[PDB]
Amino acid sequence: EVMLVESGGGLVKPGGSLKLSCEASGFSFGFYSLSWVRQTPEKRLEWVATIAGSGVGGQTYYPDSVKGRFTISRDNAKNTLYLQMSSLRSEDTAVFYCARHGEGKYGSNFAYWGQGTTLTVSSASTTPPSVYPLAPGSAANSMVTLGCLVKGYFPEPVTVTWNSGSLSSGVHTFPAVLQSDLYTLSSSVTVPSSTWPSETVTCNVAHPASSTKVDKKIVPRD
Amino acid sequence: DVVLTQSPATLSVTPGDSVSLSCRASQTISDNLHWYLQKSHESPRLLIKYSSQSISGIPSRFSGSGSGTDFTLNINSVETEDFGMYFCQQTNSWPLTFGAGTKLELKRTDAAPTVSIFPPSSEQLTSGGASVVCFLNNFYPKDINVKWKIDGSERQNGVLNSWTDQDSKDSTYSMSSTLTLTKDEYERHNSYTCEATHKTSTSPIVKSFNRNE
Amino acid sequence: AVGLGAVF
Repeated sequence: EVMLVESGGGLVKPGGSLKLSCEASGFSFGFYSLSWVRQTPEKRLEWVATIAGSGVGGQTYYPDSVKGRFTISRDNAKNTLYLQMSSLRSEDTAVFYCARHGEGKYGSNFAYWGQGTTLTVSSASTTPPSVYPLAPGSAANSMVTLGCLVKGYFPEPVTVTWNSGSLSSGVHTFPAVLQSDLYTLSSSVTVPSSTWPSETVTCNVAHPASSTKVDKKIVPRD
Repeated sequence: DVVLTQSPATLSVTPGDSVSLSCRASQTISDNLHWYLQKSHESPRLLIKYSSQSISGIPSRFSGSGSGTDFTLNINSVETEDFGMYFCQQTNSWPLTFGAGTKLELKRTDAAPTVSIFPPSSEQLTSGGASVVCFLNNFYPKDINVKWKIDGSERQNGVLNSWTDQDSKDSTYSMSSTLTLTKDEYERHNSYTCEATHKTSTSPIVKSFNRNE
Repeated sequence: AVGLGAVF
């Protein structure tokens, strides 16, 4: 099996530098051309850099948007592809994929893609979330919907579970919305009315960037 | 640079239908045009290379054609596992460029939303803010309108909405809508309402609470 | 046409 495994992504301030790696296996590494391609938060795919294979000429290629800032290189003995990025920009923020090209005359396409590593470039401050319970109005069915509001955090991601994973069906975690440089998301869970409030329902929120975990038990309002 | 224009941007189809996705190049690119499918939470996957060449492991229902500037990806009898984003990409000249993608979404029977409204938490109020949250869950089709009302009067400012991706189990959509006010404004009014309009009902679904309850 | 295909 062709394996391409990227690493190195992280949160960097603008003007900073970061090196990505892609470890490959399952094919004769040195013969193939390899590229980096990124996917922006808008889901656009953008080619970032290419290094040609051994019978292709070995040269490097870059779009104007990264020329002078990024350097692609390879260590064939290690089966590893590198991307050294410098002078980073907020517009560089993306999931970065390593990709392997094909063979022969009909082989300039991307044939295989990695799993991606995430780069976020921002001058906004890392900010932990506030976690607020969503319980129905005191005056409000066989099923009850509860939730948690996770407000004012940066950067993405946060993860939300319910009762440490024992409530899995009936959960919706909504995509975060950005405003004034902070994210807010919500999560809903729907359970039988006989299970709440007689049994506890807790949202477990994790924000790794700020080393934060919050457990918020949802209690009925007065 | 070669600009690739993909049409349509989004398309909903019932499994078993057939589709034709268009990719048009701003200048001629011979047959140097490739197609990828990216499913949710996954990396892109090569479907067709050099306009029409098949890829081992890809089902025969995928077919490509075209040369010059106008290219087509046919999917004949779309299967559940085929829904996702379809990108084209050219290798005729540097820089390598991609189309913006066609999102193929699954058409199913209509489903009305389950609507729930939630008051600000006392925790949030201690911080000077007040968010009122409305969940509109498991509906189809995706088009829906939410109107917020305070004491029965429409409010447009301070609303933020978020839609989920199409559900992997039941192919419905869900939306969350949050109205954020100051605590002092929140406490100057009585009732808060979210009104959902959806093609499944002539009348909107109304959910409210008030602060005298 | 950019000619990136592997040759052996």
